[PDB]
Amino acid sequence: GPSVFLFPPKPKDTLMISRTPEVTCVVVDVSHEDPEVKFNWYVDGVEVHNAKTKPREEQYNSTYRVVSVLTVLHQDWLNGKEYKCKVSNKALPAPIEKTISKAKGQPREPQVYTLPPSRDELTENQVSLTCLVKGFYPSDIAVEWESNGQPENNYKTTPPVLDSDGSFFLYSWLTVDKSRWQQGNVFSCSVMHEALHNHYTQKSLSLS
Amino acid sequence: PSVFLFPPKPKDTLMISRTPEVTCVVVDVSHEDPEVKFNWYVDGVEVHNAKTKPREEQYNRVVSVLTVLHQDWLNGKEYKCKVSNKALPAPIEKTISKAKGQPREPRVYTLPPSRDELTKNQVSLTCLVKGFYPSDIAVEWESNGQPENNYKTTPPVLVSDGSFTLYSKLTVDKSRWQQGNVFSCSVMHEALHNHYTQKSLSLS
Ligand SMILES: *[C@@H]1O[C@H](CO[C@@H]2O[C@@H](C)[C@@H](O)[C@@H](O)[C@@H]2O)[C@@H](O[C@@H]2O[C@H](CO)[C@@H](O[C@@H]3O[C@H](CO[C@H]4O[C@H](CO)[C@@H](O)[C@H](O)[C@@H]4O[C@@H]4O[C@H](CO)[C@@H](O)[C@H](O)[C@H]4NC(C)=O)[C@@H](O)[C@H](O[C@H]4O[C@H](CO)[C@@H](O)[C@H](O)[C@@H]4O[C@@H]4O[C@H](CO)[C@@H](O)[C@H](O)[C@H]4NC(C)=O)[C@@H]3O)[C@H](O)[C@H]2NC(C)=O)[C@H](O)[C@H]1NC(C)=O
Ligand SMILES: *[C@@H]1O[C@H](CO[C@@H]2O[C@@H](C)[C@@H](O)[C@@H](O)[C@@H]2O)[C@@H](O[C@@H]2O[C@H](CO)[C@@H](O[C@@H]3O[C@H](CO[C@H]4O[C@H](CO)[C@@H](O)[C@H](O)[C@@H]4O[C@@H]4O[C@H](CO)[C@@H](O)[C@H](O)[C@H]4NC(C)=O)[C@@H](O)[C@H](O[C@H]4O[C@H](CO)[C@@H](O)[C@H](O)[C@@H]4O[C@@H]4O[C@H](CO)[C@@H](O)[C@H](O)[C@H]4NC(C)=O)[C@@H]3O)[C@H](O)[C@H]2NC(C)=O)[C@H](O)[C@H]1NC(C)=O
Repeated sequence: GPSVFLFPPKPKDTLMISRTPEVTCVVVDVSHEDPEVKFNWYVDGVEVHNAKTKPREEQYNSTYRVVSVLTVLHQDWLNGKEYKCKVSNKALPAPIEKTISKAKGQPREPQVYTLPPSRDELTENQVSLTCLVKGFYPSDIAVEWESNGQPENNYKTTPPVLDSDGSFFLYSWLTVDKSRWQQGNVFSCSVMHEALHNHYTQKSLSLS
Repeated sequence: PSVFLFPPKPKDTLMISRTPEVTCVVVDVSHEDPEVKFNWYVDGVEVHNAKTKPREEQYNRVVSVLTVLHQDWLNGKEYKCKVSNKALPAPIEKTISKAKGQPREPRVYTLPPSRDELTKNQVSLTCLVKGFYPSDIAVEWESNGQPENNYKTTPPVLVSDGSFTLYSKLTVDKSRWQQGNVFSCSVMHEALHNHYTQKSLSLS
C-alpha cells in the first residue's frame, strides 16, 4: 500500500533569514484504484491550512507520488515545534501520521579552529587552508569562507560526521595559490549554527 | 523483485592476500514463487563460481557473493548480475564496476592542533587526504608501532577537478600529545606505490 516519508528543512534554510525552510510530506506507491490522497497538517497539534499540495504524478513504476509542502516559521522550527503530516487514502486501514521536528538532543555549540597548510604542502603551487568545526549539536550548520572582507566561492565542506561524544564535526577548506597565502592575506571561516550567540561566529587565518 | 549489486571493500581490492567480492542482493521475491537463480557475467562471459548464501527470510533476501579477480576489478571489468524470477517481464540485470578513468594518487598531509585548541583537554590531530581518484580508499592511524582507534574520518568529497578529498581526525589527550609521542596517518589507495603511504606528526 501507500507509504509516507516526511522530510525536514534544508540546514541553510533553517539558519538563513532570507531563505524558506519547508517540511515536505511525500506519499508513494499510490494505486490506480485508490488514487486520492488527503493531507492534514498540524503544528504542535493545531491544524493549519496553508500548506501547498502538489497534484498526483504518475511515476515510471506505474504508481502515483503525491507531495505536500508546509512552510515552517524559522523561530518555530528552532523552538522545537512539531510538524505532523496526516495522510488519508482508501487503500489504507487507517490514516498514516508522521511527525518531525528539530533534533531532540541537547544543543551544543561549535568550536571553530583554523589550520594553516601543512609544511610539506608549502612546496606546491597551491595550498589548503583548513577549518575544523567541532562538537556541535544538532548537525544543522552552515560554513562559508571570506578573504579580505569578501565572500570566497571556491571552498568545500565535508558533511557533518557523528563523533563519539554524540556531537558532530566537519572540515571545510579553501584551496589557494601559494603566492596569495604567502603575501599575508587574511582568510576567515564563518559558521552559522543555532547554538552560537547570534547563530554566528567567525575565526581567522593568516600567515604567521 | 528488484536487484542491488554491491562492490568490494577497498582493502580487499588492494591486498593480494585478501578476497575481494561483489554481492548480488534481491529484495522483494514473491512467495507465490520464491524461486530465483543467478547468471553472473564478466565482460560478456558467464561464470559459475558464484556462491549463494544460506537464504533467510525476514518479517515483511537471496544473495550471491561473487569473488572477483584483483586485476579484473582494478581494470574496471564489468560485473553483471543477472536475476531470473517469474514476477519479471524480462530477467533483469545490474552491472557494477570500479569508477572509470586514470587513477590519481592522494596527497597526504599531516596537520597539528590549532593553537586555540591547545587550551582544551583533548586535541585534534588532522590528516588531509587530497586529490585522489577513484574515491575507494582506507585511512588509519597508528602510534608507536600500534593501531590507534579513537579517530573518525569524513566521507570523500568531490572537488572541482573530479577527484576527491577527505579529512581524518584523531583525538588524543593534550598531555599525551604534549609528551612528544609520534602519530601516524596511513592511507591505502590503488594509485599509491605499493598502495600505501604514511605521514607522521609529533610535537615540534
Ligand atoms: C516508484 O517510484 C518511487 C521512486 O521515484 C522515482 O521513480 C522511480 C520509478 C525510480 O525512478 C526511482 O529511482 C525514482 O526515485 C519510489 O518511491 C521511493 O520510495 C522509496 C521507499 O520505497 C523512498 O525511499 C526513501 O528515501 C528516503 C530518502 O529519500 C530522499 O533521498 C532520495 C535519494 O536517495 C530521494 O530520491 C528522495 O526524493 C528523498 O530526497 C529528498 O527529498 C526531499 C523532499 O523532496 C528533499 O527535501 C530532500 O532534500 C531530498 N534529499 C535528497 C538527498 O535529495 C529515505 O530516507 C527513506 O528511508 C528511510 O525510511 C524507511 C522506514 O523507516 C526505510 O525505507 C529506510 O530504512 C529509512 O529508514 C529511516 O531511517 C532514518 C534515519 O534518520 C530515520 O530518520 C527514519 O525515521 C527511518 N524511517 C523512516 C520511515 O523514515 C527511504 O529510503 C524514496 O524516497 C521514494 N522516492 C521518491 C522520489 O519519493 C517508489 O517506491 C517506487 N515504487 C516501487 C514499488 O518501486
Ligand atoms: C522488506 O524488507 C527488506 C529488508 O530490509 C532491511 O531489513 C528490514 C527488516 C528492514 O530493516 C529494512 O528497513 C532493511 O532495509 C527490504 O530491503 C531493502 O530494500 C531497499 C529498497 O527496497 C534497499 O535500499 C537500497 O539500499 C542501498 C544501500 O544498501 C546498503 O545499506 C543498507 C542500509 O540502507 C543496508 O541495509 C544494505 O544491506 C546495504 O548494505 C551493504 O550491503 C552489502 C552486501 O552485504 C555490503 O557489502 C555492504 O557493506 C553494505 N553497506 C553498508 C554501508 O552496510 C542503497 O544503495 C539504495 O539506494 C540506491 O537505490 C535507491 C533506489 O534504487 C536510489 O534511490 C538511491 O539513489 C540509490 O540508487 C543508486 O544511485 C546511484 C547514484 O544516484 C547510482 O549509481 C546507482 O546505480 C543507483 N541504484 C539504482 C538501483 O538505481 C537503497 O537505499 C535496501 O538495500 C534493502 N535492504 C535489504 C537488507 O534487503 C525490502 O525493501 C522490504 N520490502 C518491502 C516490500 O517493504
